[PDB]
Amino acid sequence: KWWYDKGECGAKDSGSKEKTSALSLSNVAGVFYILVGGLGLAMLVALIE
Amino acid sequence: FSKPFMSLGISIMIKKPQKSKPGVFSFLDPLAYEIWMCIVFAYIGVSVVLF
Repeated sequence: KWWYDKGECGAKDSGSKEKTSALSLSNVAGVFYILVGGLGLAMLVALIE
Repeated sequence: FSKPFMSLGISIMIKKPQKSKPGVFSFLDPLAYEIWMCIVFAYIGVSVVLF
């Protein structure tokens, strides 16, 4: 009564789950980084060859 | 009192959500509306690299 019922925290994170939240750029920024690194590597290799 | 003619009880009233789905705006939902511009910019940049 005085801890679980009186409290303000519902102990069920099973109903009303995570709604549609789009893909962040944090999963995409590291891919952009290796893209730019491969571009610069290819530029320098083409210049020295 | 007489016999009850109409039975009733306690019910739940909600906002009654409809199928409010937009059109062309629903297509560019899942990734972003701003990562695609960087994708097209990297596309034209890699084409500049190839040319």
